[PDB]
Amino acid sequence: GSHMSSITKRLYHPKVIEHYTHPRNVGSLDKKLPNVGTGLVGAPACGDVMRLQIKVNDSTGVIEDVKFKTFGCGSAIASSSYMTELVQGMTLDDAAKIKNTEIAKELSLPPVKLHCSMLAEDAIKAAIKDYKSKRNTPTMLS
Amino acid sequence: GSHMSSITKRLYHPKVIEHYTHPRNVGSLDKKLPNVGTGLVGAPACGDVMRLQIKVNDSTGVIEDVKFKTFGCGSAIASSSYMTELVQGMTLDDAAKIKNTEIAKELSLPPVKLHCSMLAEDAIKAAIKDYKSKRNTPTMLS
Amino acid sequence: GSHMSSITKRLYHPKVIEHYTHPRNVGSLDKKLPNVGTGLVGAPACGDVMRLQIKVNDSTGVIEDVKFKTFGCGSAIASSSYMTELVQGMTLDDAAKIKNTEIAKELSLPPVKLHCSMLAEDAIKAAIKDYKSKRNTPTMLS
Amino acid sequence: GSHMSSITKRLYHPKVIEHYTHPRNVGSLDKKLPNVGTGLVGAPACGDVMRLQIKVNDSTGVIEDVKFKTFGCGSAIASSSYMTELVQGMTLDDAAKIKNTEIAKELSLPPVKLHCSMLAEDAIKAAIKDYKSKRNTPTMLS
Amino acid sequence: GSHMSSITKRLYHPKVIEHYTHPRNVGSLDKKLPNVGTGLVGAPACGDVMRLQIKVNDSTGVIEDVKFKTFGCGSAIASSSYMTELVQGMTLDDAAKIKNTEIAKELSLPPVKLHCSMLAEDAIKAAIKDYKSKRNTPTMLS
Amino acid sequence: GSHMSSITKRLYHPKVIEHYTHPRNVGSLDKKLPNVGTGLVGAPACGDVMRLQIKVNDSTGVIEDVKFKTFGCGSAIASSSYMTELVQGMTLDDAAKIKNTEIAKELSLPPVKLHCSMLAEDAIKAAIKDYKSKRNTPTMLS
Amino acid sequence: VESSTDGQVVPQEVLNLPLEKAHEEADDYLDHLLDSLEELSEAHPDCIPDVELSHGVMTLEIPAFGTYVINKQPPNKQIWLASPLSGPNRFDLLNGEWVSLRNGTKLTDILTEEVEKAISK
Amino acid sequence: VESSTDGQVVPQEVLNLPLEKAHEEADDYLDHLLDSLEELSEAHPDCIPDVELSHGVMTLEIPAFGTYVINKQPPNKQIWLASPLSGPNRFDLLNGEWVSLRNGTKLTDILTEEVEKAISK
Amino acid sequence: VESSTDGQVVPQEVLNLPLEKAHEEADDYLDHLLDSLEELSEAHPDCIPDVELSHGVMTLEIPAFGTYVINKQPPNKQIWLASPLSGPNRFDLLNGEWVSLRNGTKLTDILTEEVEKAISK
Amino acid sequence: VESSTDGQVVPQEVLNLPLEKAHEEADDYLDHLLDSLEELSEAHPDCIPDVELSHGVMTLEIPAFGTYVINKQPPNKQIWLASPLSGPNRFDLLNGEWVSLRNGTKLTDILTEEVEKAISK
Amino acid sequence: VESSTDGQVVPQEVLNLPLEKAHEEADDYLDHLLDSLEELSEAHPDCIPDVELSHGVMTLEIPAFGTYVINKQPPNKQIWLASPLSGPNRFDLLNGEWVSLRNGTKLTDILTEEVEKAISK
Amino acid sequence: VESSTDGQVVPQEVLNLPLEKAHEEADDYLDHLLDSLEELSEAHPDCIPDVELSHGVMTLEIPAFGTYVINKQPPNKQIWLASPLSGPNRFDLLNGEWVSLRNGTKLTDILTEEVEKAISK
Repeated sequence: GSHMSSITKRLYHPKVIEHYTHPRNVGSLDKKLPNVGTGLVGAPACGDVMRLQIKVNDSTGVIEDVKFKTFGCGSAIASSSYMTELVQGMTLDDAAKIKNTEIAKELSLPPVKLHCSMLAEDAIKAAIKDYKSKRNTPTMLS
Repeated sequence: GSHMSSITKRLYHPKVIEHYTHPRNVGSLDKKLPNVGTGLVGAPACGDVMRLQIKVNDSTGVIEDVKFKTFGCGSAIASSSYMTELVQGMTLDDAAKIKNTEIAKELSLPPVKLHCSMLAEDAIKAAIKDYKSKRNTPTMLS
Repeated sequence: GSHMSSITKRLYHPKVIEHYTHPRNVGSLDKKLPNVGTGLVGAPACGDVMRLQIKVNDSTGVIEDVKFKTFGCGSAIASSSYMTELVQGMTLDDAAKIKNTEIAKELSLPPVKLHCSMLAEDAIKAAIKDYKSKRNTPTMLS
Repeated sequence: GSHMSSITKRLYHPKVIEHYTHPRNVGSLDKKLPNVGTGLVGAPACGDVMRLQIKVNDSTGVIEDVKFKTFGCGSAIASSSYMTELVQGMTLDDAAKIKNTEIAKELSLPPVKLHCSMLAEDAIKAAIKDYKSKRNTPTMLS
Repeated sequence: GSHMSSITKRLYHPKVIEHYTHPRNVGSLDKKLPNVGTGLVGAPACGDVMRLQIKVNDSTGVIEDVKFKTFGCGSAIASSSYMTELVQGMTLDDAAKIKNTEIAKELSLPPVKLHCSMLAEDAIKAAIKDYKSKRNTPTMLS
Repeated sequence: GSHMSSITKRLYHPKVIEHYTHPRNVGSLDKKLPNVGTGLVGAPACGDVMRLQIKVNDSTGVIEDVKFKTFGCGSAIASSSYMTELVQGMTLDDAAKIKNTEIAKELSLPPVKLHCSMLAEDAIKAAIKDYKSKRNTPTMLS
Repeated sequence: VESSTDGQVVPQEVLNLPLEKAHEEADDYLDHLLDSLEELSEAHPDCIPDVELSHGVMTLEIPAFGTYVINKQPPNKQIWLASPLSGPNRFDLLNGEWVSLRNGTKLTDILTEEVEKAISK
Repeated sequence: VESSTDGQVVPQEVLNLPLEKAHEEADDYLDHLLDSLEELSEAHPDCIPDVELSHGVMTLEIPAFGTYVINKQPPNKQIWLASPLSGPNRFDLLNGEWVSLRNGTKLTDILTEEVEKAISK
Repeated sequence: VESSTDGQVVPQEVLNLPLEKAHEEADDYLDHLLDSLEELSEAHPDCIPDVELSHGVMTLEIPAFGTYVINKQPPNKQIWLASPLSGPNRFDLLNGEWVSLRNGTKLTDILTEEVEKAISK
Repeated sequence: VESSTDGQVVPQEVLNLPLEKAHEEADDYLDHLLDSLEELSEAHPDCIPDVELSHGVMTLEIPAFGTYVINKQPPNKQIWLASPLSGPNRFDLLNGEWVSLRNGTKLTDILTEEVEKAISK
Repeated sequence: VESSTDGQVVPQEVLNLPLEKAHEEADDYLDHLLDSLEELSEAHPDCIPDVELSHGVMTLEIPAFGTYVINKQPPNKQIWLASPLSGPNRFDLLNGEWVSLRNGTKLTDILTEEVEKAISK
Repeated sequence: VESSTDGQVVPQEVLNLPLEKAHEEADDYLDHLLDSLEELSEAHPDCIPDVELSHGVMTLEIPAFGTYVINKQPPNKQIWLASPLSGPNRFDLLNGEWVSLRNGTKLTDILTEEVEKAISK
């Protein structure tokens, strides 16, 4: 991808960071209040917190919806978008074995070395693990 | 494996650290002033700090003397002592060669799965490499 | 096998230092104040000369700087540029084992020992051997 | 085997030894006078003593000059002489090869074994090791 | 290995020959006056001395009696004792059983090396060789 | 090793250079008057020139006569002489066409070089190749 | 008991402390090599064919700016880096990284360089 | 920090949070077994007299009590367990670690428990 | 100075100046290594309760710290030391004694440390 | 110039005198062939994804111009070049380069025509 | 000019500059060794009675001091050249030449030496 | 002083004390025979022009009276002997050197005498 956009234009204006968060000012700022209990991953030293939240139809095993949070680089937004599209309409099988290559490929030809480029891989992995736990099956998880 | 004797032994009453501070405790304590610029390593996650200062005859490449600082556990002092005794009168290469099972053998019976019992390997490697670097050869550091 | 770009246009870039000076030619020119003191190579059969001046941390081993003088083909200048870039910010060992089919590939084609286009291999090797004397070891020099 | 030739007479009484030292006899004689901190070897039973003083260019590792003292056997005078001629203008490495060959040939009628007649084996080993110490690369000495 | 004891006990206080000799020190004492010849070996560098005196029944080639002197290490007294006991009543050449090998084990546990505080090896070899000379057999002596 | 003389004594007086130059110096001399267009060679900064002039019986390529000029070392004359003897009365191919070895043996102890004291290989190659081109056979030449 | 041998033991603060980068003695390098192999192939402007590994053999593919193979050579003169233009140069392990007995030190720097000279032009 | 994959790349604070170990490259099994083996080696001062590594083949001397030897079988289900303690078992991967095909549980768990059950009394 | 040669020849001193350790060339080293271990151990059966030395393999049973085993590595980088300390360490000659292809450490000296640390604790 | 005659020794001439050059046979001819091949290759009309000379067997994947494959024939007119546009030929020395005994021309020349036409259009 | 670089090009000022001793591979070393042998042969009416080059053998004969003849030595290190006085020491590549893994001693020079000591005494 | 098995301990007077002829093994004897040949070879004007030690075949050359070679006999009365005068003989042991069953025969003395007669006359 020549342009994800990497820069992210127009009227963002510094990444999707600002656009998402908010609340402005308010002097009571902090992440609150609902959460669905799905996977969350974030490094404060890397400045990006990613959260993929799946919904899963138990009966067909199909990922009904999956929506994302992207923080950090604006390059990452496009990867997150495209992955969630693919994953929806696709079974649990697809939503597992999470790449790795997928994140790398979207941005450019895969470098085969990605240090804190995206935590998106981790976010979704946490999410499906959580799903398996709650429905009871930690032996398919291990 | 037998008692060295271990931690809070003897007549200190608790370990090396308390006895030789100056100032105790005091929660504002500082270590000053001369240092020799040799290796420094410390993991406060594992609660230990070690500083080995070698003195080296650069003619024969033999350790004239080596003294230690041990912060960690009272049992750890015994390992630092035994090594410094051994290492003196032997070559720079000989001074190292510490790892896992050896550190464990010194401290009692090895589990050989140990996680950060001691820093001594990092400390000594640093000290001998530092000497060679000051000598103006950096080929043996790498 | 792509443009440098150094298509010998307009007359600005062939050949860098020579073009800057002021006076030209003048057939009694000497390069001064700057001197070599490290790698020197030149083949005045085709009128190409290269002079690399390295600076090397004694303790770190890291190549702080290298400067390339090229009095040769316009295409050749790029080969030097890319190599000096690469070597800087990377250790001593990077400088070491430089062939001779890195620089040649960079110009366009890999053949070893180009006739009047690659003096850059010879230059770097000379410079680092010179440094080995100043390192104060003759063991690895031979 | 061939003649040096050495008269080994008269009033010495035995061999070269008297000419070098000076004061003669005197039964209170001392080892004197120039020294450069290089090797000294002597066996008390074979009556031989050798002192090789090297001068070494530290910019190439080349033996500039080497002068000798020989006390003892007539063959040993030739051993010192021929090796010292050869070694100059040649590196450290060359000196060690030349001395080893020189000891085995000089005694003549090769019985394989070591000899005390020429002390040159011990004397060069001391010199090259001493050189490394002063050159400050003791790690590669050992 | 076990306690003789090497030092002091049982009321020697040094060695086992000093406790019968008298004259002490005296710095003018010697081995005098009748002797059986046999193996004798004095090490002045290691400072230990051992003297095995065999008596031999000529007809059957059997050791009637064998006594020892041990000077030096306290550990060596035990090796000498046990060997001299054993070899009596057995054919001498077969009986001795010594390369090295066995002497080292007796001392404490073998270093699998010649200790240099054991001279019993040179002593026994000499002794059995001496017996063959007197018995007038040169065929199996060499 | 032999002397032809290789100093080419006497009243020449320095080598075969002054023998044919004659006139001395003169700094205006030229090779005159006729020429046959055969091989000529000369290597400046070796201080030698050789010109072999062949006559060839056009049947099987037998050399009817060949006379030479040698300028250079006295030793150098010997290759031109000896080679011209061989090729006369026989075909060129079976008495020529040897490079390094022919030159090496003839000068004295083999250098294992054909450069540049004796030019004789290059001199013959030029002459016989030129001949062959005119002959109109050049598909077994090149 | 604790966690977990051999790399694992460190506090994870060892990425600025001096420790062995990784020894072999026959297992580590082949895995490391594979990771490196994939990495070098990709991100070039010119076409790079797919690297194919057939067991006991390995081809590294680079664009038509020259290409070398990486193979093991049996005991003595191990792991020849047969370059078509420069010939083979042999390396015997010497300091936890393969060091040529015909040159300076470290194998990895050669691979890095020649590949990035190709990515460039 | 950058390079290569996968353990090396992480920022070292996503460790606690779910990650994938990965084969890296498939030698993997030997390394994991070695880790387990080291735990077994010591923590008993009265048992486990010798652990032998004889390159590819692997002997583990264990004192009076049923003795088992485990080593890597050449690919055909690549672990063999020799045991007159509960008889043979065979293992295949089910989630990137070996799971018993006749107990339904990883090999490492059996070893840990069985050796340390002795250390107890 | 005469016989046996090159050792056991003296003009009333064994040495007075250093002498580089020779090869001579395969067997000598194996004898030296085995000797070093045994020498260090001696007068104590606590450190190592028993040793068995077969032809071509050395076992040292210790249940008091685990076990390292010594065996000969196949041609090139000869001698193999397997130690649970850092895993197997491979050595090649570089000074007329076997020097580690990790940092450069003689095996002889590693044996020094490990045996006497056992006698200690 | 001292060593090594005569391809590394010059008194500044012999590059203007007629004397035979090259030949090893095996290494020198291939090396020269490669130099010529790569030099000719530049400014190709369509990208060349690779040329690999693996071990005296060469695959040259060129979708731009001729798809000749050069290999080494076993003893009997050693070397093989097959040119897909004028067929197979085999070459043996006659002038100090491999020369066709089916034409009377060198393999070096075949590369010249077919490659350099590609640069044109 | 062109070809073949750096010994064949004519500026004649690129030959006094430092450059690696060989670039391919074990051939150059052997050539240098033979070259020394030819050089050595003259100036002896006896002390060299012929040098013979045979497949997998080199004979330098010296009957005026006795001699040994060398042959290939199996992998690990190849070919000892160290004369009786210090016993056999095998030789391995270390940087552009075969250097014994003890000292700076190189094999070609040891043969050079023994022959010119003969002229001496 | 310390080291080694046996009689290698030098108190500076072990050279006048009796000690066993070999401590390792059969090779010692062979080394002595070779050593003697090296000493003998100098001081022959044409009597010995050749001595090459091959791979267990040793040639002694006397062109002026004829000669024979000595070699190892396959297992069963190991080491061959040759003479034209007294015919061939073979060996066993009686000191670990060789036997003297018929009739006082040692290849060290046989060679010694015959070569040194040449130095004489």
